[PDB]
Amino acid sequence: KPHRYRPGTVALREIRRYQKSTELLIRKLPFQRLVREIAQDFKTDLRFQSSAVMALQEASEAYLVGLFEDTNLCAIHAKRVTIMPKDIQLARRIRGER
Amino acid sequence: PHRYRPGTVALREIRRYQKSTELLIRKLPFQRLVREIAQDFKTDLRFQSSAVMALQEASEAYLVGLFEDTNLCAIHAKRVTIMPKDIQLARRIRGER
Amino acid sequence: RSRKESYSVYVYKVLKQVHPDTGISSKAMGIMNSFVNDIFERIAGEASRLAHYNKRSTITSREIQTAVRLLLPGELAKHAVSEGTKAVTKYTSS
Amino acid sequence: RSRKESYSVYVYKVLKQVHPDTGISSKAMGIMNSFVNDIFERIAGEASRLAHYNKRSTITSREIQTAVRLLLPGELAKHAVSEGTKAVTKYTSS
Amino acid sequence: ARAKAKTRSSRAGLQFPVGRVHRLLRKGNYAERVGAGAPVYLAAVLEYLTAEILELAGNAARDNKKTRIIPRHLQLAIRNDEELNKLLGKVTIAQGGVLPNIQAVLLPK
Amino acid sequence: ARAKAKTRSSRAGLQFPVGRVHRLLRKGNYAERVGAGAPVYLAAVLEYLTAEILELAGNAARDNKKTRIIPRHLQLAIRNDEELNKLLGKVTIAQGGVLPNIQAVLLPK
Amino acid sequence: HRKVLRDNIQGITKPAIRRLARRGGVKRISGLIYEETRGVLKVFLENVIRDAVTYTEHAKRKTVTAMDVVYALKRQGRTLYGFGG
Amino acid sequence: VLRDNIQGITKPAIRRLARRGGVKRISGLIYEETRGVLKVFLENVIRDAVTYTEHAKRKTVTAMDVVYALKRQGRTLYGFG
DNA sequence: TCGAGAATCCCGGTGCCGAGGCCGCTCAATTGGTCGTAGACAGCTCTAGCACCGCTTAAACGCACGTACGCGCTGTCCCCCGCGTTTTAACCGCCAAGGGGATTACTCCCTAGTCTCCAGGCACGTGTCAGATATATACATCCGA
DNA sequence: TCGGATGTATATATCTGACACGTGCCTGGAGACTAGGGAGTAATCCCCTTGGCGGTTAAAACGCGGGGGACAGCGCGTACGTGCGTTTAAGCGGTGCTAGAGCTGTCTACGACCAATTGAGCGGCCTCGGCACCGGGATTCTCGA
Repeated sequence: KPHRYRPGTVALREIRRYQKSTELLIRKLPFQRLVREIAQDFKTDLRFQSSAVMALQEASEAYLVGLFEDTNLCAIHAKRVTIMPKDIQLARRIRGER
Repeated sequence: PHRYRPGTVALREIRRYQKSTELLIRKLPFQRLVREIAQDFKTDLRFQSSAVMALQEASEAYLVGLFEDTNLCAIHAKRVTIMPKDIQLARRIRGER
Repeated sequence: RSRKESYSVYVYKVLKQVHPDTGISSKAMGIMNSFVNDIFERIAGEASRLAHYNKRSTITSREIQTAVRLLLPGELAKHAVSEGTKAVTKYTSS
Repeated sequence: RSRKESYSVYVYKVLKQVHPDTGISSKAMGIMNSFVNDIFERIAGEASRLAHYNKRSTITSREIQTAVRLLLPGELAKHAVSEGTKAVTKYTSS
Repeated sequence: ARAKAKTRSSRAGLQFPVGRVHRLLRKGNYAERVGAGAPVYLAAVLEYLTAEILELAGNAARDNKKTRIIPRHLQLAIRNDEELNKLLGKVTIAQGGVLPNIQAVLLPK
Repeated sequence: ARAKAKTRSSRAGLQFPVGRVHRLLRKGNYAERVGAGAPVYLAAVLEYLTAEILELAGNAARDNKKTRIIPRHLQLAIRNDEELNKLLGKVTIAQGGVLPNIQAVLLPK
Repeated sequence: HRKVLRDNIQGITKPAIRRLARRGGVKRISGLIYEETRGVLKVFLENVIRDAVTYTEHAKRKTVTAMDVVYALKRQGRTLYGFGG
Repeated sequence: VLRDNIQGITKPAIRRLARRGGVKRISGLIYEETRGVLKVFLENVIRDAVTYTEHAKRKTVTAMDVVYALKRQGRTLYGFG
């Protein structure tokens, strides 16, 4: 009979691996295209330094990871282990972003 | 006897206090508390009259805003009563702890 | 005896232009004084930092216009920019 | 070709005093450069505002000491104040 | 013979004082020198924002049958706008109160 | 005859430069004039705070068997203190990571 | 009459805390809220008053002015209108 | 020109970000909601950075422009100048 | 409570590129005088902060009752996790072109600094009307039969 | 669905103190003039940004099976809301005193400014050892019988 881990065992192993490393978790090329698309609406024919795109990516990942920390606390407060869209909305409301 | 049902007088009081603008803490007890706290940083201090008024206006505005966020947390857990755990969660997300 | 200065005279003139028949209490006049002083320091501080980034030593109307675009949101910034441009053109023509 | 300046030389001297056998990478040296510049502007800005409230036109060591008490928390402020006082006394004695 | 004096505000068509704003910029330690158009531009923007608030506050005062403007009227004007509420989002107004607002789940069936 | 030159840092017993700090204060538009003791006091405080961070970071580097200090070591030093974490509570450190932390309800029985 | 003060946090009574919560729009309050609220207020007041006394001492005065309180609140991101400035 | 680039932020990448935050179970409607939040964040920062670039009369966004924009919003970043 | 399987730790050997040190050299800090004003100190005037006393009453406190809300337990079902298979595009290395950032010279116009002069804005004084308060309704809302 | 009880909106009459407006005056803004350096413009050099191509493999996308977590429903008990009778201290008006904030006049020492002079710190090379990577075995943690 084949081997299978139970649900939630591989998930905990991945939490430990990613909380120990420091590299970026979004692919470089798709992120660069998204940044250039957004800037078109403010000005045409712009150029970016290489380090400018890196600075934007470091700030964006740090913002999202912090948001997921607060979202997790709201879900536990309601006796759950699954994060839901209403958990994200409550966190952004109290933080004053909305 | 003409007892009202539970929660009917409470809704009446929300409407009355959300329409007025006066201060809700008594003035003499608040002044004593301010003087007690300050004596730990320095002895034999005097206060201007408007200085104590400014402190009270800021303190009430801070607490009323905190109660607004606490109420949202309790509803998120399918309740209508507020509990100390609701206050703790709100202050943690706001970054005060 | 030293004498102090405020914006009460100028605020009252503006009020008589948009509502010719309404007055204002002294407590409300104090709040408007705080508002004008607060916005003045926000704009002047940002324009000061702009001149330092670009190695200039003068604050001109160009630095003021860029600071207004950074601080005011949305449609407020568009209306404020056109007011400032119109006043400078009229002042220069005379 | 213009040449720039940093705090890299001075940071390296301090490191050799608390850990005589450890080095540092270039990425970590860039982070320490940002830290020193950030703290410098926080202290200088607060001391500038202090002189304005009290109608002075000079920034002295008294304004620096009051600014450190406002910004640093707890036991960090106590240790920093004694470091600054000792350096000024030694500089004046010579 | 010297010509008749004339304020800098009158030649710009403004009500806020251009001379006083120029002096405040010079003695605030913002830069080494101040251009001639900077005070005119700044005074016009301050006057525009004052007109916006006073217009909305006067509407609120007349709404509840009053002649004068009190701090409660200023608070109602600010929190009911969308842009003004965003510009003054970290400000407390003394003797202002709050907006009436009750959550829907608290109402009786 | 002029006496031998002597740095202002050496007279105060410091490692951070007193002359450069004095120039930065003069050309930063902070006040009209700068006293003679202000640069000495400021340089000593900056040097003290640098020594605090580097000492904790070196302990972290040696903890996981390394000779040099990398950005991960600086982040571990800062977030594990109580006062340093409060002074730098709004700062992001590039290539720093996070502290390992799992909520207790998520662990298996 | 420099007689000290003690146990003044109890002057913030239960009815006063109830009025503050009604303006925030809450409907039912549990019995352990009152002790919790007193602790929160004390922490807030300590931080503001410590800064105000620091401003008073640097000016070499013995009286806390309304200007001192306004500067301390602004330094913590809680700007207040209506008391000068 | 470019279009439909928000879908380059895939579902596996969003899962890795939540794992670093310590999340164990994710519902299926999270992914579309996260993309909306990121787009709002990037619009605010990039609009400020282009304003700094124009005032200097340049055609290239520098790393210093991005650092100034982040600091204006209370989001200081170390390690880029 | 035990075996089988899969993941993770530990160790030895190889190789490379970045940290650390060394050499010119030039520009910024230091030394030595001069001078004018910002700030320290003494003296004096009068505002306002503190302490006390008697009294009227609105608010705080304590007690009894009952209802509705919080919480624990059960059952079901469908959504989300773990895993194997195929498909796609990210990444790397290497060319090649030129758009634009960065530096240097030159010149002139805009801003600071003085001095005279006069009108705008501040402190004070005064009278009346907008708003606060008491009373007597008129009507809308809640609750049990 | 309806009547009784309670709370609240509305209209009338009366007072009072704060707002709005004169009046005198003084100091800050405006007019006219001069001198110097900050910034605008042209020219030039070279770096670093953009675009393209081909190969390799790691990651993304898809489908499927089933375990467990979310959610609805039910029952019970206790804690919190409502209301009444008694007790406490806040608010108010009015005296009285002196501590200290605020203003004014002298006078000196300290910080700006300028001109020589030289050594500290920056840019540009070299070079070797700390760390990255691969492969093989040991140890541990999970899962079912």
